This record gives sequence, C-alpha cells and structure tokens, in this order.
Amino acid sequence: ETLGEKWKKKLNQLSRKEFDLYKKSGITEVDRTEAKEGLKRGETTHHAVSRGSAKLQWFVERNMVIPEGRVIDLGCGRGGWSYYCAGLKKVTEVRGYTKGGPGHEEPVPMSTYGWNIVKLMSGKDVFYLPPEKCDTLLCDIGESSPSPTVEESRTIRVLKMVEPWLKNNQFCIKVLNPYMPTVIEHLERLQRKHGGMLVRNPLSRNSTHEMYWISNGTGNIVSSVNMVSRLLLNRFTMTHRRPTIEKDVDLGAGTR
Ligand SMILES: Nc1cc(Cl)ccc1NC(=O)Nc1cccc(S(=O)(=O)Oc2ccc(C(=O)O)cc2)c1
Ligand SMILES: C[S@@+](CC[C@H](N)C(=O)[O-])C[C@H]1O[C@@H](n2cnc3c(N)ncnc32)[C@H](O)[C@@H]1O
Repeated sequence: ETLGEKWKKKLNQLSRKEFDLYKKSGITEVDRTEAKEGLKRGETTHHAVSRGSAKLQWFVERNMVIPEGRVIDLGCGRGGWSYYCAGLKKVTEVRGYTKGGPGHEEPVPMSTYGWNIVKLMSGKDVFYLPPEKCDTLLCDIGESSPSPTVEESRTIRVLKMVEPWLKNNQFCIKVLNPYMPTVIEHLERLQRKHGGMLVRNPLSRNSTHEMYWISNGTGNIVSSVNMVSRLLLNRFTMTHRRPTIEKDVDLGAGTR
C-alpha cells in the first residue's frame, strides 16, 4: 500500500465540514472576486475564464513548459490555458478541444490579448481524436473519483492517448493519480522516452493528488510523488492554515 492510497483512504473518511477545511489548508490560490464579477456582467477583456490561466502561468513563469508554435490544448474546458498561451510571444496558434455537453464545461468566447489565434472546439472527445501536428501539447484531463482504481484507469488512458501527440515537443500533462504503482511504471517508461519531470503545482487543492508531467525538467518521479503524499498526509494533522491569496492574472485585450 502506497502513502498515496493511505491519503486517499483518509480523504474518503472526512465529513463534508472537515473536507471543506482540509481542501484549501496551506495552499496558494488567486482571488477570483473581480473576474467572477466581470464575467457575470459579460466582460470579454482582461479576465481569465477560470483559475486555470493562473495554474498554467505558474509552470510557464518557471520555464517548466515554454509554449511555442502551434499549441494544442486537450480538455480546454472554458479555455483558461488557451487564452493564457494566446498572449505568449512564441505562440503562433492555439487549438483547444473539449468534450462539452452535460457534466462538462463549454468554451467561453473572449477578447483577451491574442484571442485571434485561438479556436476552441466543443463536442470533441479527445479519446476518439487522431493526433495532430503541433509544437506544444497541453492536457488538463482527469476526473477525480473516491476509487483510486477508477482514477488509475483514467490516468493510464490519458498517458497512452497523449503519447502520439508528443513528437519532440513542449508539454504539460495533468496526471490525476500519480501514486498508483502501475501509473508509476507508465510514467517512468514515458520519462525514459520523452524526458521531463512530474511537478506539484502549489495552486492545486489538497483534495487532489494531481501532478503535472512537464517537458523541461529532470528528477526521480517516485521520490517527487512520495514527497506530495507526505505533504498531503501532514495537512490532515493540524488546524486549517488559510491559503496564500494572490492577485489573479490580467490577460489584457486586443489582437496579436
Ligand atoms: N454543457 C451543458 C449542456 C447541457 Cl444540455 C446541460 C448542462 C451543461 N453544462 C454542465 O453540465 N456544466 C458543468 C460544468 C462543470 C461541472 C458540472 S457537474 O459536475 O455536473 O455539476 C456541478 C459540480 C459542482 C458544482 C459546484 O457548485 O461546486 C455545481 C455543479 C457541470
Ligand atoms: C480541469 S478542466 C480544464 C480547465 C482548463 N485548463 C482551464 O484552464 O479552464 C478539464 C476539462 O477536460 C474536459 N474533458 C474531460 N474528459 C474529456 C474528454 N474525453 N475529451 C475532451 N475533454 C474532456 C472536461 O470537460 C473539463 O472541462
């Protein structure tokens, strides 16, 4: 039994009150007040459509993934990653695909900086899509489940799906459940072939063990995974720590 599975058993035993006080204990988060207010009024400039823009921003500002040329965004949802990449000088095109329909977010049309190079397509299940030529591959897919064996199936399927889209290019791929032993085996094989490293984003809630496989970095995957399991287990041991609250991202306005 991995440390991650122990964390999961404990997470599953929490009452709703304890879960709500655990999920943001000691994390970092952006203040969405202004953007939620503006988005409700129908404003299409400056605002990120979701928390996702700031989440990808954290990786890019640390050079973990460096978007360039044709950017593919798998599971773009509302489009937070796509609108963030559209404003980057090395980016020439952004194509986002997302499922849509019941239970799934729809792309939000915006006019933030670089909107003219973005095309978000809904009604697109990525597990039925042929790979496309691209220079940057982004994937934020992985639905949480109380069952780590369900999450393990979901993680492996994403990892197997993205591989054909990785053609010596930049990448940032969400790994829903990186602690399950068969997931570790797949990641290690993928790291040998494609390089990169698994990283824990500070903006991720304690209610998920998600890590991101990024193209620019190196390291021991098992060791970084167990470090997160230990951190997440330690956050059950003390009274809620209020999160670090940061300014949300300003994505500007206008064409590129
Ligand atoms: N596209 C669409 C087309 C049609 Cl015909 C009908 C509905 C939609 N739209 C969605 O079903 N949106 C949607 C987007 C994200 C999640 C979910 S959800 O998981 O189903 O339900 C939640 C989850 C959490 C919360 C909350 O407040 O925390 C609220 C609702 C739905
Ligand atoms: C975490 S959200 C993406 C958040 C986004 N990166 C942002 O910044 O706004 C993951 C998205 O993947 C979508 N998704 C899940 N399964 C999918 C599939 N099979 N094909 C395409 N999109 C899928 C979900 O509907 C959801 O919107």
